[PDB]
Amino acid sequence: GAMEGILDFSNDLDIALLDQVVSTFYQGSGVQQKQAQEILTKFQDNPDAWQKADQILQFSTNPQSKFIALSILDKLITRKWKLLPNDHRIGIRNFVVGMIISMCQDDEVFKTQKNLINKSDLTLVQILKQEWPQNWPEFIPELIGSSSSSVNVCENNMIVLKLLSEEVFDFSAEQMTQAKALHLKNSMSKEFEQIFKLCFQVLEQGSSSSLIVATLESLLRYLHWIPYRYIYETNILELLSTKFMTSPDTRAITLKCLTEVSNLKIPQDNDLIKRQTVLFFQNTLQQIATSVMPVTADLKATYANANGNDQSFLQDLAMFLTTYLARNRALLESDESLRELLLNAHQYLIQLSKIEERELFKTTLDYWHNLVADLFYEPLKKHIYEEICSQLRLVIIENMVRPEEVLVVENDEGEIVREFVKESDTIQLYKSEREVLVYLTHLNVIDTEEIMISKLARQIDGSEWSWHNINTLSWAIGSISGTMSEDTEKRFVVTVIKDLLGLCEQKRGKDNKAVVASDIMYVVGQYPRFLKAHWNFLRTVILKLFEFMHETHEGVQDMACDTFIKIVQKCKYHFVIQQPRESEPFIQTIIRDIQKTTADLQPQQVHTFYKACGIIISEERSVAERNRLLSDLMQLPNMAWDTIVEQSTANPTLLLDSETVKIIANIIKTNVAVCTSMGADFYPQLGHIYYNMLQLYRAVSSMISAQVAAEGLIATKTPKVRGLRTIKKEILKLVETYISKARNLDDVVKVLVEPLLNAVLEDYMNNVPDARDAEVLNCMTTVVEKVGHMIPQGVILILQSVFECTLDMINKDFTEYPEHRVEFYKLLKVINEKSFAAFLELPPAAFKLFVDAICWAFKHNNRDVEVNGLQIALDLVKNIERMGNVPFANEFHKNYFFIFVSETFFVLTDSDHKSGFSKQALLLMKLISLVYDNKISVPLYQEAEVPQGTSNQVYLSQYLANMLSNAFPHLTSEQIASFLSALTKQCKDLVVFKGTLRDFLVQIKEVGGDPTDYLFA
Amino acid sequence: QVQFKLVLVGDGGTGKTTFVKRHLTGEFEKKYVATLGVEVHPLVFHTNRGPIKFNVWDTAGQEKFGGLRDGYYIQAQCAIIMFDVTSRVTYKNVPNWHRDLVRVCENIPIVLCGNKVDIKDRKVKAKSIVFHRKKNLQYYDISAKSNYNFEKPFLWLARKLIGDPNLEFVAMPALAPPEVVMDPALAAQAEHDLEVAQTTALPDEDDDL
Amino acid sequence: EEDEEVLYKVRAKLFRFDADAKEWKERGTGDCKFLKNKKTNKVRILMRRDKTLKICANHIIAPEYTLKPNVGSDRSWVYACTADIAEGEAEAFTFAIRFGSKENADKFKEEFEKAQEINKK
Ligand SMILES: Nc1nc2c(ncn2[C@@H]2O[C@H](COP(=O)(O)OP(=O)(O)OP(=O)(O)O)[C@@H](O)[C@H]2O)c(=O)[nH]1
Ligand SMILES: [Cl-]
Ligand SMILES: [Cl-]
Ligand SMILES: [Cl-]
Ligand SMILES: [Cl-]
Ligand SMILES: [Cl-]
Ligand SMILES: [Cl-]
Ligand SMILES: [Cl-]
Ligand SMILES: [Mg+2]
Repeated sequence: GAMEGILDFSNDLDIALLDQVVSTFYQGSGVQQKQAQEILTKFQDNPDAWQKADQILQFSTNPQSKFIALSILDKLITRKWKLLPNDHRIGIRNFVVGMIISMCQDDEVFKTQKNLINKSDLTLVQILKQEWPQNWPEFIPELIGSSSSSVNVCENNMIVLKLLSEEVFDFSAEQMTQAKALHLKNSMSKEFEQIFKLCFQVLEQGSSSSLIVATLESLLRYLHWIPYRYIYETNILELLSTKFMTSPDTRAITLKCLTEVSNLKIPQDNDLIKRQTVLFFQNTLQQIATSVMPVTADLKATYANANGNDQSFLQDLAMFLTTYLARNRALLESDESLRELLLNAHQYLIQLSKIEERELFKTTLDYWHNLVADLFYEPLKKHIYEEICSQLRLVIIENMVRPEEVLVVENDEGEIVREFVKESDTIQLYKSEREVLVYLTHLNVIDTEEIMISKLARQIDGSEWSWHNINTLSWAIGSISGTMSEDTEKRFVVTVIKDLLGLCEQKRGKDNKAVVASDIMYVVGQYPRFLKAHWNFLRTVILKLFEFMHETHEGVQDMACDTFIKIVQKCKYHFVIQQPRESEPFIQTIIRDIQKTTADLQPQQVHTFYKACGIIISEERSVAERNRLLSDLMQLPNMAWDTIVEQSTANPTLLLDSETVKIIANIIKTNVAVCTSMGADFYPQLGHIYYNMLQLYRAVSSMISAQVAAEGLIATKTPKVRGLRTIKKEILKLVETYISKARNLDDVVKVLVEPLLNAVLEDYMNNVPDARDAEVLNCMTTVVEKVGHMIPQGVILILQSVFECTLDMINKDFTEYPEHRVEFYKLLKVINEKSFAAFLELPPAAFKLFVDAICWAFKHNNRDVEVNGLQIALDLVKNIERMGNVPFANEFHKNYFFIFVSETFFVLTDSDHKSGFSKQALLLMKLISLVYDNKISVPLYQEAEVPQGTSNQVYLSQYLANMLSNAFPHLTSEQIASFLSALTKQCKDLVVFKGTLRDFLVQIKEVGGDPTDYLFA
Repeated sequence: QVQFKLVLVGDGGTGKTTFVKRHLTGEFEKKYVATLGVEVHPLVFHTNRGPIKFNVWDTAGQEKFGGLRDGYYIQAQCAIIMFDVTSRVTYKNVPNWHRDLVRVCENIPIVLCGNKVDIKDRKVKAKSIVFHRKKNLQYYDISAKSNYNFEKPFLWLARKLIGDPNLEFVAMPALAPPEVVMDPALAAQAEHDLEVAQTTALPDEDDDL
Repeated sequence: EEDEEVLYKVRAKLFRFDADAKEWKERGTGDCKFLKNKKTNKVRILMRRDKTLKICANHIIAPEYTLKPNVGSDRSWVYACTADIAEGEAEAFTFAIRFGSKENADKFKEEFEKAQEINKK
């Protein structure tokens, strides 16, 4: 339509039309808005659009059009500025400066066009980065001068200076070369006396103007870097800590300034500077107490009400108090006249710690950890904070969040359900709360116990009964395990368990009993020491866990199984032995009762139960009894297995039954589960099922293939095939699990490996892509990892079966077959480490695909793949180097050296693989250092492309000069030459080499980068 | 019905478009189709203080597809900064997005979101995430995939924008549905589509729901 | 909803089939409810998303509709719907609805059919 006219540059720019396009974009909607967007984007990206900028700034009626004109200039200034001749640069400088000035002097524009003015100031700062001070030495003096004649211009110059400080000190590390950041920092530093003088005058001569706020905002940035004498040897501290704290206009920014002041680099030896550090805190706390709120104020309620800026203010107060006190509280701890100030400041933090706001609570909790850790180790300090610590115990006990183990939760309807998702944030918060509360318990174990016991009493009588309150208490009780004496722990733990069991019987309905059960289970699972010494309780605990396995809430059942695991991995010894007063080892009675204990458990909970029994059985070290205990445990799965093995080999038609595959799946999951906890001790049970299991694997494989043939690829999605594949995956999981923990490696090679490979490898190779299980590759990785060195032919065979076919699945795009991708490079990683000989036996065309596969991995943004790709390249180069001066290594370097060098350079420089920078750099360093140390014995150049005598060093430089010249044609030969000179000299010094690479990445995004930047180191 | 401009920024691939699409249609987009410049989408929520409309300016995170960049931020009344807890680079870029954003929008409520917390191998851990503290941003762990805390950013912003901390989402009213008779003049295509739908497998058959 | 009776409630995930894209797209997860209007005795499916509580299904359980299996799932139903008003103006959709369990899916089918018999009167 009409709007596309602005893209035709042969005509003059219709400014009114531009403004319609802009207001259509910003103020419009739907198809018209999106149409305007595409046009505006194309206009902005037109490489001559900057020539229209002056015209837009003069003639447009739309502030957003002028914003966009500056964006266009910004892009030119930061990227192509140094191609422009002097006249254009000076010209653009002049109308940016002139526009800022004229916008500031029209008082209505200064009020109404803040966005446009700030954008002009930023654009000016981009010009300063290119031009100042080398080609604009007068800027700071002229800025200082022009501030005196207009308060709007003065205020706006504080913004310019703020932005300048930010760009030079806060955001230079990524965006400028090391040399240029150093040059601009030095330049700002030399001119700062004059900048501070102007800043200080403005603060003395004014109360709470918009000028004062802008000046203080500028000071906040200066405090990141300025020498401390500007803060301590002037009156600025007194002004910040008194005058600018009273006025609410200046308060927020002042408080941030004072927070940064609390982190300035200061003398430790000087008694006067210490007094000034104390004084500004004294002043600030005074202003807060008298102007904002007293120490007793309910900040929880204030924050909840959310009037004006109260939330941001309380956040900033928290940051100020914690920052200051973590660094300087020792200054307040000895002098008795400073005690009230110390304790009021901490009392403020106590009040802030009651606020209902997770992120703020984490902020204060970090400080409390810092405090209580110090009080735990520093002599004669804890008595000062006794009343603070006592209040803190209450706060933490009443605000405990749910630990990882507690599987029952309270939803929005008000019902108790099993948790849908793990809450990793709240798990971490629980742990941070535990650390603090553990320290607090050591600091006064009597106080902590009394608080907890009386809170429990008010859950018994029902005067404070709630789900929230029984939960927080029980979680707190569990969290402090290990803090009390064995005797104190005995009486405490028995008291709370007895009292919680009393609650579990009293309360009505299935919701309340799920809550109390989860709390009982959390507590007992946290106190294994107590349960070890008191078998009476341990046994009752366990049969109570077995009682919870029959409840209708699945969360209660799940938690019983996990608590059983948790108790068992600490108390296993007390099950393995026949104790006094007992007919038998408790293990053996558990085993025979399994049928009925686990009757109402669902399969996954049953498998956890069996894994727990596996943990117990593995405590028994006499080989005979363990092998038997294993036999006893596995009888129900082995009998199901023995009756299902005979039916499926008497007729392969019964395995069609979907109910039968489910039983088979669960039999193997039970074996996996037990093998997980028993490891090398599982061998007898594995050897019982191994040959028949691998025949079943083949039987299941045939039917999957037949179903795909008859039904098509869509068969892989069906419940039946997914069930059959589950059997294959679980079989693979069992063999992988065993071999990972195996302690008879001769038995693995001689018994397990050959049948495994015959059963799985050709089945994988000869299935269609969608039928191949990634778990095959995972399984082989462990095989190669543990026994690769003992089976060189077996590893060759693994490669032949999986390498070319898996590569073909994963080399069309970066997305398809994600788990194959990941397991593939894990496999090649381990083969390249442990059995590199296998790659030496690949034919030359297949070895070429190995190199292609490695470089393909570099280009992934998937970090599972990327990291393994770069590691393989690095290990490969190292493997080749170890062979020495032999034909394979000489051939490798001629065929592939420059392929690795240029592929590494490509990912380093394309801006789409920044996450692997460190590994890319290390790899590039290794490759360059091979030539620099003459470890390549042959010429890398082809015969008669350079003179005969010339070294690989000289040729490497010319190759790379040429490569970079063509890939980055906007670089001068000089930039390229200096970069490569620096890079080659720094190839033993990783951190410097990386700095030089980073400098190069800055220089390729602009024109006219200084070649001497590469002499920085 | 009052409306508010919301800008959504962050590195490429962090889940900004996925997060918005989840809220618009309920879907979970699995593919990565990089946003070009910006896509604007209306999004209404019903609350106990009436409907609130967000005009969601979902911006591009890839530099090469950035379009107008900070040009999109003009007159935004709130923002979400997105990163990916499986990618440390995306967290290290948060101060850069924040910088560009607040230079244009000096006093707006802003939520920082760490997306992809469903993934087990988490690289940016809870205790590393502190940039929000000094900048007065609200922070949430989120997942567009599992929907963990997916409503929190909008709920927090709605409370800040309306100036009511007890604001809650409420059940939108349910009008009685019609009894439209089926017309054989588009039955053939409607049952063509049904049999195709039956033979296309549902995604993520291993999920709990 | 407060002159309607809850005949049946179940937790579910709803999909709609996109014909152009050729893929199933999720539409909402939450409680699927069968609501019988106390004045008309007409039973509808009403389903809201968790947290936002936005309507993801709102249609009459028509007697003409037939629940059909999905090739990928033993715990899902597919059916055509000619008039759903979740997102405003009445549209036709091919829905799929998945449950946490085959027993939930079977239970849903029983109830869906009973609601159909009710809507015939
Ligand atoms: N596992 C997981 N994946 C997610 C989540 N959110 C998004 N993704 C995936 O990550 C990719 C992100 O896609 P987008 O939402 O397009 O990324 P974007 O931030 O919009 O990127 P640009 O538009 O380029 O700035 C997609 O493949 C999503 O399916 C999440 O919470 N968990
Ligand atoms: Cl503007
Ligand atoms: Cl001085
Ligand atoms: Cl033990
Ligand atoms: Cl040159
Ligand atoms: Cl360039
Ligand atoms: Cl990472
Ligand atoms: Cl998780
Ligand atoms: Mg996007």
